[PDB]
Amino acid sequence: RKRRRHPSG
Amino acid sequence: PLESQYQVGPLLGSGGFGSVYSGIRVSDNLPVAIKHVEKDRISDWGELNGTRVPMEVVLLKKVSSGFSGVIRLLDWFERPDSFVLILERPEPVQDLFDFITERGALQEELARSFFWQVLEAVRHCHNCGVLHRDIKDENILIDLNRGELKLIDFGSGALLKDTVYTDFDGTRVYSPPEWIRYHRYHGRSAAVWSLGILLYDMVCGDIPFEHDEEIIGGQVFFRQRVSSECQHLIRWCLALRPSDRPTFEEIQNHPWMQDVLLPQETAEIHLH
Ligand SMILES: O=C(O)c1c[nH]c2ccc(Br)cc12
Repeated sequence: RKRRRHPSG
Repeated sequence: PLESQYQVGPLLGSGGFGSVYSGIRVSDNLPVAIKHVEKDRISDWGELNGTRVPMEVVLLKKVSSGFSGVIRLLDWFERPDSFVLILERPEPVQDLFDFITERGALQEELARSFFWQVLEAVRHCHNCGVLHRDIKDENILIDLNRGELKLIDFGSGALLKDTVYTDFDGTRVYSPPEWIRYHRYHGRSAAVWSLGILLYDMVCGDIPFEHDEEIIGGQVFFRQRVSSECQHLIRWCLALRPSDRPTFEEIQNHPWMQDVLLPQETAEIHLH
């Protein structure tokens, strides 16, 4: 299952 | 001058937080991180002497009093089109996102230690009048030798207040359902929601929700074996109604949180 970072700012 | 005080090394990363380089303070070889923020991207501004600085600088100064689980701002500079922030750099270090990717779901004893230290760090921020607004594994550094966690990237933060927030630039998949639904939230209860997301992340190996419909739906499916006590704490932090969420005191008094490891024990048992 694809784990990913998520952007902020 | 900035160029003579610090030896600049490789880029560590870049993103919404700006560009961050490894560095060394020339005067004593202290490892530092050198963070560059473009002025044109700074939404919220503050004053110190009334010098107009990014809010991030104001928040870092408010929390950088003493020793804590928060990244320490050592110095800062203004340039024509940017600010430069000097942060203390742990070594060796790994951020908690990469740690969980490589390790998978964390044993509950290790999640308890990590989660406890994050709670203590967030309490420290709130005690200092600072709301981080972007608590997530990516914004937590692990000092692998000391077993200490450090909160980073205050660039989405705000002065803590008791009235409603109607702006938000943190990470959407850690944001609470009242933000998704109404573009309104209060600081402490929204922080507790993101902490519930973080704790699920630690004990299951990834966050529970990716889509708005999951955030607001109010169902927490556990994809890993997780103790009944931990599941209860997670589901309590992820209460749909903000007033149904625990306070920081209730989190730290929860049965799942008792008998936490010391930082050095955590390093010796789980990190070295
Ligand atoms: O590497 C990165 O992306 C970082 C972003 N903010 C930071 C603060 C201190 C340190 Br060390 C590293 C970073």
